[PDB]
Amino acid sequence: QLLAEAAKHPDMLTSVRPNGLEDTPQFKIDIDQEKAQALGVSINDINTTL
Amino acid sequence: LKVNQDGSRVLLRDVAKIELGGENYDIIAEFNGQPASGLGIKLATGANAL
Repeated sequence: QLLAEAAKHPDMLTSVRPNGLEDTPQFKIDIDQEKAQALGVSINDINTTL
Repeated sequence: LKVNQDGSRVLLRDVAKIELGGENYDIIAEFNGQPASGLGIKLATGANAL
């Protein structure tokens, strides 16, 4: 919002840019706690092998 | 917490009241009789007060 606003002042502000990285797609894994305990699998074992 | 062989499940609330509460409940402040909080500030050794 502020970057767009500063773009409306090319006579005052120039090269106003973010000094960082942009958000990116991530791969989320959802471990089902129920089915895990229902198969005799430890969450610790899961989160370590992974 | 655990999945009964019966088929039921036991969750943390089933055995506890879960709420957001202070780390400790020892200190309680009142300003002119009304609820208050705040900071007691100690001057570092040698540092200027003003």
